[PDB]
Amino acid sequence: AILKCKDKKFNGTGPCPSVSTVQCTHGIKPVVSTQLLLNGSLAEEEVM
Amino acid sequence: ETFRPGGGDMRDNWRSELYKYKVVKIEPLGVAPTRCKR
Amino acid sequence: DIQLTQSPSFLSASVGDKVTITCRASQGVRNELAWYQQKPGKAPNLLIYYASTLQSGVPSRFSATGSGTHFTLTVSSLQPEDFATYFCQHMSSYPLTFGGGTKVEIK
Amino acid sequence: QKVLVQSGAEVKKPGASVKVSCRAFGYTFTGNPLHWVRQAPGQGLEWLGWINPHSGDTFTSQKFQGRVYMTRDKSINTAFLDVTRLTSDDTGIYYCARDKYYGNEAVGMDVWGQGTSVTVSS
Amino acid sequence: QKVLVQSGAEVKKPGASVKVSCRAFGYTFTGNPLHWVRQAPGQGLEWLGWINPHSGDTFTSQKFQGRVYMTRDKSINTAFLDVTRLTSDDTGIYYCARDKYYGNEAVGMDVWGQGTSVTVSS
Amino acid sequence: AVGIGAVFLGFLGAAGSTMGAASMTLTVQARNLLSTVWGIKQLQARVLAVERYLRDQQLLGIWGCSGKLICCTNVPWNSSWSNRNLSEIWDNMTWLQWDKEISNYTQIIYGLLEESQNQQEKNEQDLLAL
Amino acid sequence: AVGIGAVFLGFLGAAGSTMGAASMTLTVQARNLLSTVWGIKQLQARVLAVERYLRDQQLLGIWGCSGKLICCTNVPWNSSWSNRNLSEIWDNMTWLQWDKEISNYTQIIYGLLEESQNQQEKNEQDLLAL
Amino acid sequence: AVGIGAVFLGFLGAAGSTMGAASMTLTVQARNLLSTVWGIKQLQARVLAVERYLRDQQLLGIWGCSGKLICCTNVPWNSSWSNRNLSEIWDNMTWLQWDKEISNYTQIIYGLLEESQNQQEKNEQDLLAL
Ligand SMILES: *[C@@H]1O[C@H](CO)[C@@H](O[C@@H]2O[C@H](CO)[C@@H](O[C@@H]3O[C@H](CO)[C@@H](O)[C@H](O)[C@@H]3O)[C@H](O)[C@H]2NC(C)=O)[C@H](O)[C@H]1NC(C)=O
Ligand SMILES: *[C@@H]1O[C@H](CO)[C@@H](O[C@@H]2O[C@H](CO)[C@@H](O[C@@H]3O[C@H](CO)[C@@H](O)[C@H](O)[C@@H]3O)[C@H](O)[C@H]2NC(C)=O)[C@H](O)[C@H]1NC(C)=O
Ligand SMILES: *[C@@H]1O[C@H](CO)[C@@H](O[C@@H]2O[C@H](CO)[C@@H](O[C@@H]3O[C@H](CO)[C@@H](O)[C@H](O)[C@@H]3O)[C@H](O)[C@H]2NC(C)=O)[C@H](O)[C@H]1NC(C)=O
Ligand SMILES: *[C@@H]1O[C@H](CO)[C@@H](O[C@@H]2O[C@H](CO)[C@@H](O)[C@H](O)[C@H]2NC(C)=O)[C@H](O)[C@H]1NC(C)=O
Ligand SMILES: *[C@@H]1O[C@H](CO)[C@@H](O)[C@H](O)[C@H]1NC(C)=O
Repeated sequence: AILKCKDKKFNGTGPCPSVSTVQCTHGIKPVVSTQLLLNGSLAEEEVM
Repeated sequence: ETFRPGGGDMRDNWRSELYKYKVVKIEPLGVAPTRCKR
Repeated sequence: DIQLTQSPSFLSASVGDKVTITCRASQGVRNELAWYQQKPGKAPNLLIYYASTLQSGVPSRFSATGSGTHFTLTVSSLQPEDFATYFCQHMSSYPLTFGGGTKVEIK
Repeated sequence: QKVLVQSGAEVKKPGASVKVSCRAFGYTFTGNPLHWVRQAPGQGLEWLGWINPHSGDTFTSQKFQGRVYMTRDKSINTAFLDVTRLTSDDTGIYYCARDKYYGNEAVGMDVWGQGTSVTVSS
Repeated sequence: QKVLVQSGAEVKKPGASVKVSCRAFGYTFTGNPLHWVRQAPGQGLEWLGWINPHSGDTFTSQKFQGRVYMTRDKSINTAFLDVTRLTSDDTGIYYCARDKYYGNEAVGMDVWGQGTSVTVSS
Repeated sequence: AVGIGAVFLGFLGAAGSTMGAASMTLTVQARNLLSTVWGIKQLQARVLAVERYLRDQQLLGIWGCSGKLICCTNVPWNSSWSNRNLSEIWDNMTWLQWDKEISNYTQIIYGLLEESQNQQEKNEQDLLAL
Repeated sequence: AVGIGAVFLGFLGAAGSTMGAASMTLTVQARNLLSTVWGIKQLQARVLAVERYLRDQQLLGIWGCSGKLICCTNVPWNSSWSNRNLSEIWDNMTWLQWDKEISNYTQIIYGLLEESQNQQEKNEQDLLAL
Repeated sequence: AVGIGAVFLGFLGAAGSTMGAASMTLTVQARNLLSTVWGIKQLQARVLAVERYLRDQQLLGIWGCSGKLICCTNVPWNSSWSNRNLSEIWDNMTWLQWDKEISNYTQIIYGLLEESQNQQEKNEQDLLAL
C-alpha cells in the first residue's frame, strides 16, 4: 500500500497524523531542471 | 601402463568438485493403507 | 538411588580365553542397560545397548544377556587390545549410574 | 563423522565457577540429547544430568540440583555446563556424550567428547 | 463425424480364434459404451454383448460367457472382440455400434461400423 | 527408560526413519516447499516451485483432504496395489521404499479419490436439502 | 433399461449437458486449470494462470467453501436475481446459459457471501468462548 | 440511539479502530492481497506477491486454520508473552500496537501451533481407526 500524508504544513519528516491509503500518487511530471523546480506541485498553505 | 596429462574440457574440472553432490526433488504426497475410515 | 554392582572387580586371563563379567542391580530394569569399555586415560566407548545388541563396529566376539536384575557380558575370545576397564550402566529411572568397574588383565 | 569437542583443561580454586563447553560435529545438534558425566581420578563415572538441545529442557541428578546448570546455543551447536561452588571432590574428567535416544527414550551414549580435565585445589 | 472402422474380413478354420477390431472417430471414445452384435447370412441380429471403454467393465450374453472376450485400448481409441472356438454357426457380419447411452443406461445404437465378415469352414 | 521430549532432526532428517516416526515430522518437510545470469536463474525457478506446490494443494483439495496433513478417505485399499500387512509397513520400512513399491498405481488411486470426493459432495448437498 | 456405470466425456465434454449432469464432472474441469521468442511466451502465461487459479481459490476460501466443489451457504437466494424454478434449471438448461443470464448480480452475491462468512467466523468464535 | 446498519471504511480504514471493530473488516484486507522498463516491473513483483500470499496460506494451513479468518487453537496463551487483560486489549487498543508489542514471540508461537496441528492430526487418525 501507498500511504499519503495529507497533513498540510508537513515538512517531510516525523509523525503525520492525517494519513490516507492510495492506489497511487498524483500525476508526477519528470521535469529535469536545476536551481528552479518547474511545473511542480505548490504548497497549499504557505512557502515550505 | 602409460599415463599422460590431459584436459581441454573444463567440465572435468567442475566434476572434481561436484562429485559428492546431487540434486533431488521432494515428493511430499503419499498414499498408504490404514484402518481409519472417513 | 539404584545400586549397580559388578563382579569380579579384578580378573586375570590369557589371550584366547573366555571372560564373563556379572552386572547386578538392586532394582529391576527390564532391558535398560548398557555396557561400555574405557581404556586408561581415554574416553569410554559403548559396547552393548539393550543388554543384548552390539554397537555398530563392535567385534562380534562380544555378547551380553540378561533381564531384570542379573546381567552378564561375555568376551568369547579374548584379544590383546581387549584389556581395559568395563562398565555396566542403567537408565530405567533417574539417576543414571555406572558400575563400580571391572578391569581385565593379561596372564 | 559424529564427534564432540570440548574446551581446554581448567584449574580453579574452591568456591569458584567453571564452564565446560561441548560442540558437536557430524550430526544434527538438536536431534539428540546430551549427557554430562564425570570420572574422578581412579574412580567410576558419575552422572550429573542430561539436556535436550531442541526444547532446552534439562534434568539434573537429585544430588546436584541447585548447583550445576546446563544450557545450549543452537546457532553454534554448543552445550555449556556451569558448575558452581567447586570443591576438591569435584576433580576429574568431565565428558559430554550423545545419547542414541531411539524411540524418544534413553538407550545409550555412543559418541563421547575428548574429556575436559577440571582440577580444584588451594 | 461419428464413425466406426473395423479390420478386414477374416476366414478361419473351426476351433481357431478371431480378433475383430473397432476404432472410433468423431467422438470421445471413453464417453459411450460399445455394443458387439452379429448377423448371420440371411438371419437376424444376435446381441453378443457390450463393453464400457472408460472403466473397462464388460457384459457378455449368458449364451456366450466363457467363449467371447472384450477389451479396449484408449491410447489408440480401439475396442477388440476375441471370439474363440469358432464353428460353422459363427459365420456372418460382426458389428460394433456406439450406444446413445443417455442417462447412464442403454438407449439405442446410432453409429455402426462397416461390419467385419468372418467365415468358418473346413 | 527416561526421556525429556521430542527432538528435531531437520528438514529431511526423518527420511531414514520408519513410517510411524517419519509421520511425526510431516510439517517439517511441508513448510520448506515454498521457500543478469544469476538473476534470471531465480524468477523462472520460483514460478516452477509455486506451480508444483499449487498442483499438490489442488490435488489434495479435490479429495476433501484440504488443510490436512493426515487424511482418511472412503476409498477401500485394493489389495492388488500392495499385499504387505501393516505390522511390516509402519514399523519396519521407510517412505522411500514405499514410494519405490507403489509407483505404478498412483494415478488410478488419485482418480478414485477424486470421484469419491465428488460423490461425497453430491451426497452432502442432497442430505442438507432435507 | 440396463447400465454398466458412468463414462468419461473429456475436459469440457459436459458443457452441452444439463446442470445436474454437468455437476457430476466438476473435478474434470477443476484439475485442468493449473496445467527465446517462444520461451518467454510461457513464463508470463504460466504466471497469469497461477494468479487466476489463486484468485478463484481465495474467493472460494473467504466464503467458507474452501476445499469444496459443491458448497451450501447461508445467503438466501434473492428472487430478483432469477425467477426460474428449479425444475426448469437443473434438468432443462446448461451452465453456459446460466452464466449468460446471471452475469449482472455476480459481485453483489460474492460480497454477500464474504460478509456472511465473516459473520459465521465471529459467531463460531463467540460460541467456542462459552 | 438509532442505527441503519454497517458501513464500509475501505481497504485499511479500520487500521485506527479497535481490535473488536477491526476484526469485522478482515475480509476487506484479505481480498486485496493478490490484486519494456515498466513491463518487467510487473512480472517479478507479481511473483513476490503470490509467494507472500502462499506463505501466509501455508502457515495458516499447517495450523489447522485453513480457509478461516478467525480460528481457535489448542495452544494455551503463555502469559509471559503478554500480561494485559482482555478488557484493555480488544476495546482500548488497535492491531498495530499489538504487532509492535508481540513482535518477539511470533516464531515460537507459530512452531507451537504447527506441532499442535500435527498432534491433532495424529489424534484424529487414531480416533477414526477405532
Ligand atoms: C536406524 O535404524 C536402526 C535399526 O534399523 C534403528 O534402531 C532401531 O530402533 C528401534 C526403535 O527405534 C528399536 O526397537 C526397539 O527394540 C527394543 C528391543 O527389542 C525394544 O525394547 C523397544 O521397545 C524397541 O521396539 C530397534 O531395536 C533398533 N535397532 C537397532 C539395531 O538398534 C534406528 O532407530 C534408526 N534410526 C533412525 C534415525 O531412523
Ligand atoms: C443433448 O441434448 C439432448 C436433448 O436436446 C439430450 O437428450 C435428452 O436426454 C434426456 C436425459 O438424458 C432425455 O430425457 C429422458 O426422457 C425419457 C423419455 O421421456 C425418460 O424416460 C428419461 O427418464 C429421461 O428423462 C431426453 O429424452 C433426451 N432428448 C432427446 C431428444 O433424445 C442429450 O442427452 C444431450 N447430450 C448430452 C451429452 O448432454
Ligand atoms: C478513533 O478513536 C476514537 C477515540 O480514541 C473513537 O471514538 C470512541 O468510540 C468509542 C466507541 O466507538 C466511544 O465509546 C463510548 O464511550 C462512552 C463512555 O461514556 C459510552 O457512553 C458510549 O456508549 C461509547 O461506548 C468513545 O467515547 C469514543 N471516543 C471519543 C473521544 O468520543 C473512534 O471511534 C475511533 N475511530 C475509528 C474509525 O475507529
Ligand atoms: C501554473 O500555475 C497556475 C496556477 O496554479 C496553473 O493554473 C491552474 O491550472 C489548474 C489545472 O490543473 C486549474 O485547475 C487551476 O484552476 C488553475 N489556476 C489558476 C489560478 O489559473 C497552471 O496550470 C500552471 N501551469 C503549469 C504549466 O504548471
Ligand atoms: C520539522 O522537521 C523537524 C526535523 O526534526 C521535526 O522535528 C519537526 O517535527 C517537523 N515539523 C513538524 C510540524 O512536525
